[PDB]
Amino acid sequence: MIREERLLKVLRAPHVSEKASTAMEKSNTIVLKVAKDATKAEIKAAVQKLFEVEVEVVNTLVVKGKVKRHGQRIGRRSDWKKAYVTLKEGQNLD
Amino acid sequence: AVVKCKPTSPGRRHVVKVVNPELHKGKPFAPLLEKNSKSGGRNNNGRITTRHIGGGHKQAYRIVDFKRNKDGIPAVVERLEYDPNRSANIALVLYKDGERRYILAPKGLKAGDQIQSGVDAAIKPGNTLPMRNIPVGSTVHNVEMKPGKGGQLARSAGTYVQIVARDGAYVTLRLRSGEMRKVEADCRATLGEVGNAEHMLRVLGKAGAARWRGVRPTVRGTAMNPVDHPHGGGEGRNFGKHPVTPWGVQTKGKKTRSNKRTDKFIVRRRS
Amino acid sequence: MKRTFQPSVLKRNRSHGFRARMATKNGRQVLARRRAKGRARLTVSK
Amino acid sequence: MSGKMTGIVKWFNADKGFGFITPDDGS
RNA sequence: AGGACCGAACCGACUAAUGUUGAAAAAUUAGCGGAUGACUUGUGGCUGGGGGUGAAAGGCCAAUCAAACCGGGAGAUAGCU
RNA sequence: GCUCGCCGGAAGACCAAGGGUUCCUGUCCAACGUUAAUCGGGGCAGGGUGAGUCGACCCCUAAGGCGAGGCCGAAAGGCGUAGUCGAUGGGAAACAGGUUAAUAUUCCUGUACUUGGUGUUACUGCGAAGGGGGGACGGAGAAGGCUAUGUUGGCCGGGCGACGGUUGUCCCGGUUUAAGCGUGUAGGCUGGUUUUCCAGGCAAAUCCGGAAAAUCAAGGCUGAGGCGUGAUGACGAGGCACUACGGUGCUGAAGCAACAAAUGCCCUGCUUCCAGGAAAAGCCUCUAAGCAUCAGGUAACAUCAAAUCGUACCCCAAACCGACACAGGUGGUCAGGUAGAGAAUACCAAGGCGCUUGAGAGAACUCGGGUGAAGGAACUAGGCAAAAUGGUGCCGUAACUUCGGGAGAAGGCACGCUGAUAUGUAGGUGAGGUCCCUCGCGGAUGGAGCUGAAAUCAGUCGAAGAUACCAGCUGGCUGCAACUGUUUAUUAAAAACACAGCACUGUGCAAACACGAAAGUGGACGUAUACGGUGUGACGCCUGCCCGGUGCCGGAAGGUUAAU
Ligand SMILES: [Mg+2]
Ligand SMILES: [Mg+2]
Ligand SMILES: [Mg+2]
Ligand SMILES: [Mg+2]
Ligand SMILES: [Mg+2]
Ligand SMILES: [Mg+2]
Ligand SMILES: [Mg+2]
Ligand SMILES: [Mg+2]
Ligand SMILES: [Mg+2]
Ligand SMILES: [Mg+2]
Ligand SMILES: [Mg+2]
Ligand SMILES: [Mg+2]
Ligand SMILES: [Mg+2]
Ligand SMILES: [Mg+2]
Ligand SMILES: [Mg+2]
Ligand SMILES: [Mg+2]
Ligand SMILES: [Mg+2]
Ligand SMILES: [Mg+2]
Ligand SMILES: [Mg+2]
Ligand SMILES: [Mg+2]
Ligand SMILES: [Mg+2]
Ligand SMILES: [Mg+2]
Ligand SMILES: [Mg+2]
Ligand SMILES: [Mg+2]
Ligand SMILES: [Mg+2]
Ligand SMILES: [Mg+2]
Ligand SMILES: [Mg+2]
Ligand SMILES: [Mg+2]
Ligand SMILES: [Mg+2]
Ligand SMILES: [Mg+2]
Ligand SMILES: [Mg+2]
Ligand SMILES: [Mg+2]
Ligand SMILES: [Mg+2]
Ligand SMILES: [Mg+2]
Ligand SMILES: [Mg+2]
Ligand SMILES: [Mg+2]
Ligand SMILES: [Mg+2]
Ligand SMILES: [Mg+2]
Ligand SMILES: [Mg+2]
Ligand SMILES: [Mg+2]
Ligand SMILES: [Mg+2]
Ligand SMILES: [Mg+2]
Ligand SMILES: [Mg+2]
Ligand SMILES: [Mg+2]
Ligand SMILES: [Mg+2]
Ligand SMILES: [Mg+2]
Ligand SMILES: [Mg+2]
Ligand SMILES: [Mg+2]
Ligand SMILES: [Mg+2]
Ligand SMILES: [Mg+2]
Ligand SMILES: [Mg+2]
Ligand SMILES: [Mg+2]
Ligand SMILES: [Mg+2]
Ligand SMILES: [Mg+2]
Ligand SMILES: [Mg+2]
Ligand SMILES: [Mg+2]
Ligand SMILES: [Mg+2]
Ligand SMILES: [Mg+2]
Ligand SMILES: [Mg+2]
Ligand SMILES: [Mg+2]
Ligand SMILES: [Mg+2]
Ligand SMILES: [Mg+2]
Ligand SMILES: [Mg+2]
Ligand SMILES: [Mg+2]
Ligand SMILES: [Mg+2]
Ligand SMILES: [Mg+2]
Ligand SMILES: [Mg+2]
Repeated sequence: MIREERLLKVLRAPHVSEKASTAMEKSNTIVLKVAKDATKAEIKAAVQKLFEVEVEVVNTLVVKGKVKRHGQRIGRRSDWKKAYVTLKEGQNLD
Repeated sequence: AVVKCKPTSPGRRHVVKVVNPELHKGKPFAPLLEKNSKSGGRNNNGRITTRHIGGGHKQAYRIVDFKRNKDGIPAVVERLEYDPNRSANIALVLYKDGERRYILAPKGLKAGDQIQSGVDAAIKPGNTLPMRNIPVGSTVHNVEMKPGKGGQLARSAGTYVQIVARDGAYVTLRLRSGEMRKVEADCRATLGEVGNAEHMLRVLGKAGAARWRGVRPTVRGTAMNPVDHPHGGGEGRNFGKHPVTPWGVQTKGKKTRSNKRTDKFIVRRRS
Repeated sequence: MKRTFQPSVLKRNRSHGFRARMATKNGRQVLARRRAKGRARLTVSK
Repeated sequence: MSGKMTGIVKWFNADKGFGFITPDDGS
């Protein structure tokens, strides 16, 4: 059992998108921005405890950060991690 | 059997094959094989120590009994095989207790003969017994220099050594080079000449047949520049100097033996 | 024509990388020179 | 705009493109 | 069968023209040689500078080689401009 | 949007390497883009990469690297044992369909599969850092069996023709379907089985190997493809409807056969040759100490787990290496039609492009080409360059020769189309049908149907029938080098180098020699029929005289002669 403090530090934010709204309405799948070191079991435990909802499976991907230029000085945004969390049928989430 | 090839192409114009139909047309005995990785004539420093070596066909090593320690136990000869590692053919023998080994094939040896090492061995071509038990005047091969070290003399395709004398602990040998050498009388030796005597009767015909054998081409020294070789240079073909190595050592005639440890074992030099 | 730089990250890092510099004595003196000069990229290694 | 590399080492001549337009007549 | 033959891929580079502040710091076009072999190619590895390697042209060793490159002795010396 | 043109063994598609957001959408046009730009791989903002089966990671090792101790070395450090790294190679498993502006073998639907776990039940010799097997391997060649795929017919749907004709021997399109599971085929290999014994495999062994004896000829292993299922499904031309004209929803016919056929598969096969063709683990098995009724073992079932990283995009290129949006370079995979020997070449399909300045004019001159009176190398250093020859089949073919060649010598004839032989032949394929059977993916017979050269004869057209592209100029004398090869990346491809061969000479093994202050290593896990060096350079006839000089070898009586 993963401890609740880590499970509270795993999830960062929900990801709003046209693809996220599509997966939410068709496959009943939410799209989350998670901590970068978070694994699939930590995500499934966090969603099953902090949201009280039944998780079927978790797919993850790492988003590479973009290279931006503030004025003319170059810079690079952070790599962040994205999770497609497929809920079981009948389950609902805000 | 030497076979002159018909000149259907240059490179087949001058080829003489050495065809032996008794050799096994199959894979060798797998437990007695091991890997033989090529070197290119390069040492652990990566530098070329001996030149003109490189390339050639991949070769597996055949573990050959030179020490020949299975005393008393007779062995029948199973089949004759090709060895790429050496000029002589090898014989796969089967001892009575179920052990298989490779030996050097003697001249008249064929599949089905019986051999036996040891002191009580008979005197026929193939047996291995100490030279205090071997009669003076016989031709032996696979000769040890030290007892139990393994045979080191007369291993090439057609060689043999005569036993010309014996004075107690030593026997005197007539090596194939003509040198007369003392060896302890407890060293093992194997009766008869080594097999493939017509190996030297082959002609490679073309350059690729040496590149198959890993012999890179030899650039003669006067075709170079003086920075490369002492012979190099000239505004034409000029060689107004004594023949030397690439390192300036006389080659035509100059002796190079500097072993004062083994001079007591040398009766007469070659000549 | 075939030019002299044909990149390969494995060969780049095995030849000029950090561990290859830290392996030998003279390579460690290279990293000490670049730190004294204040290099941002101390080696090839990303 | 970051427009260097114009006359830096004039590699223009570091090219040192073969001269001696086959004129060894001046010997 | 063949370091066999003709001939694409592929490797090479014999001739001519163009181009020569080029399309290109050696190429294009039309022809050309080898093309189952001493072939060619991918990846990785090894050999280090008076040293390597070299089917040997003083060839090649990062567009640099009758002794690489970088830093240092070093503001070498220069009866020379 | 309609036409035109180009590639099409690529100028199409998929990747690796490499790059690293160039991907998609909205918006902008200052700069960049060799012009303008509303456009963009440009600026700005947002979005986008979903895996138990793909790959990496991981297990395993090669070359090689590092290297506890160790040996060696002024120091630094060098080499290297046990080990440990190191892929480019070995090792478990997923397919089809659908969908997004952008991902999919990753999502969804369907149908599977693998390896580990724990826990049940039955059964009961388990056990390795060790032994054995296997993994496990070359080149070339020959067919045979297939499939991918294509063509034609049938079938279904639609059409009846802008200009003569077109209800037909007419036109267009479609006719797709996987992994898996079952079957074990063409075909390849192999003698099986039982018992006894045994100086071997470091000890052991029931394993392997080897001796015996008896019995049975017929069992086993491997194995493309096919067939069945998967699949009453999915897909599907089209319709039916809404329609932001983009699309979304619903419905949905036929979905067969023959022939040809690979460079792909059986094939890691078979035959054959000499130059004699990785390793280790996984896997199978054997026992050792040990464990003694416990552990563990396999068999079924249930359940759980299969993490992490990559996944966008270009990838013969405007995104990589070339300073450029550079006519260069870059490894793997796929390989449609007609003609054709062909992956050449010509025209096309799928698909992708028209190469980021145009518009005129129609001078000299230059570039790349076309044709040319008469002559035909008179040009020129020189037939440089051009032009010409060019295919298949048959006839025929010299000197010389190492008897192989020369030789495609040279030179010449035929070549289209239509009809007949024969409404399409020989040949190939092979059905129905019938018979037999140890019964099946069977064996005969049988010839339907399909496919289909080549030849002769007759006729006919044109100036011309290898009609285009493609595609040898030939011969004579002679120098050099035997040949194939190699070489001055970037002015020299040659008579230069190499070569097989020959000779001399050194070398007896802790070999000579070479790299190394050394240890060591190569030579070589080789042993004088071997290795090194030197010169010559196939083959044929040959290789003559000189040892005075310079070298080298041998000598050791005398002279001279160092340190001491
Ligand atoms: Mg999933
Ligand atoms: Mg992933
Ligand atoms: Mg040599
Ligand atoms: Mg030679
Ligand atoms: Mg030579
Ligand atoms: Mg020269
Ligand atoms: Mg010299
Ligand atoms: Mg001269
Ligand atoms: Mg002279
Ligand atoms: Mg050839
Ligand atoms: Mg050819
Ligand atoms: Mg060309
Ligand atoms: Mg010179
Ligand atoms: Mg250079
Ligand atoms: Mg130097
Ligand atoms: Mg110097
Ligand atoms: Mg000074
Ligand atoms: Mg100065
Ligand atoms: Mg258009
Ligand atoms: Mg075209
Ligand atoms: Mg950008
Ligand atoms: Mg775009
Ligand atoms: Mg845009
Ligand atoms: Mg404007
Ligand atoms: Mg502009
Ligand atoms: Mg942009
Ligand atoms: Mg190693
Ligand atoms: Mg070491
Ligand atoms: Mg140590
Ligand atoms: Mg390992
Ligand atoms: Mg690999
Ligand atoms: Mg692996
Ligand atoms: Mg895409
Ligand atoms: Mg084994
Ligand atoms: Mg092979
Ligand atoms: Mg078929
Ligand atoms: Mg009409
Ligand atoms: Mg009409
Ligand atoms: Mg049709
Ligand atoms: Mg099936
Ligand atoms: Mg992709
Ligand atoms: Mg492309
Ligand atoms: Mg452009
Ligand atoms: Mg380009
Ligand atoms: Mg074609
Ligand atoms: Mg083509
Ligand atoms: Mg004009
Ligand atoms: Mg013309
Ligand atoms: Mg004329
Ligand atoms: Mg005329
Ligand atoms: Mg004239
Ligand atoms: Mg004249
Ligand atoms: Mg010409
Ligand atoms: Mg022409
Ligand atoms: Mg006819
Ligand atoms: Mg003359
Ligand atoms: Mg020649
Ligand atoms: Mg040639
Ligand atoms: Mg070259
Ligand atoms: Mg040149
Ligand atoms: Mg040239
Ligand atoms: Mg040694
Ligand atoms: Mg010569
Ligand atoms: Mg002479
Ligand atoms: Mg003399
Ligand atoms: Mg002397
Ligand atoms: Mg003296």
